[PDB]
Amino acid sequence: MSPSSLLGLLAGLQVVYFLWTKILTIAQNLDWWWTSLSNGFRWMYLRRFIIYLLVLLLCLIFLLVLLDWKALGNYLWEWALARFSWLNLLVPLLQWLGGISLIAWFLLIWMIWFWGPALLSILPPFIPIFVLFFLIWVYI
Amino acid sequence: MSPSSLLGLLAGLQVVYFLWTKILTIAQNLDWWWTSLNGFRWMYLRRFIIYLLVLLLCLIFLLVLLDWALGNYLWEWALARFSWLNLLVPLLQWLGGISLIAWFLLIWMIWFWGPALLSILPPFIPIFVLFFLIWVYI
Repeated sequence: MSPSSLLGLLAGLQVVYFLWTKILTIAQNLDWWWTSLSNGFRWMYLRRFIIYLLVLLLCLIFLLVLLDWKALGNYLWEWALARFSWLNLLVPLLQWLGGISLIAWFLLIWMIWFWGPALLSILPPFIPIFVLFFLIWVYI
Repeated sequence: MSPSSLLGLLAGLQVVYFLWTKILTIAQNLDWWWTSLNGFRWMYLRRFIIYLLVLLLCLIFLLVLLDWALGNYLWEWALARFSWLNLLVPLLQWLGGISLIAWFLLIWMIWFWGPALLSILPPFIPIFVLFFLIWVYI
């Protein structure tokens, strides 16, 4: 048997472990990089494997999201029967998120970016302001 | 609106607090996750990634509610890709038959041994592969 079967199987395996060690080395760096921003080795593999699962899921999801845009709104309209008071507040926002949309993409994303550090710093005083806003929403 | 509904709302106020702190707990879990397996600048971004994972996770859980139909619907469209996979699902079903408890047995032993085996595995692969190849050389 061996000459055909071995030749075909070894060629396929050879590529696969080369890609797998490439995939591992992609992940090895990636995983480091994320933590770098800041049973353990079995966890380091398992964490990566979980990351590969997230990547797998994200590939499927990324494809699914592309392919609807290429059904979400209609499923969101079933949720709109539950949501409808909060969805009436979303209807004006969907007038800004379409309306100002091109302008807001450039302008707002930069303005808010340094506002992102401002949000982190403001968040703690904003929690009492959000409680005040909630008391106003209960009042009127 | 009754005082008993207010006592339930107060448990909801610990749910608010529990939600905020739940974000930070995820980070804490991860921190040993890495260490087993200025700081705003990194910490902040890392909690955003947690947010994205939480959202994603919720979307995945919601897809499981749509399912438990969705699985079959996609799995049918995937047949458009399946060459081997049609034959391979039954093969995985050979272990599938070793089902209710015995899947869990397989998983549990695979973890429990698995680290030791994974060290052993490159040492073991030469003799292991040699043995199967010898059974084909026979």
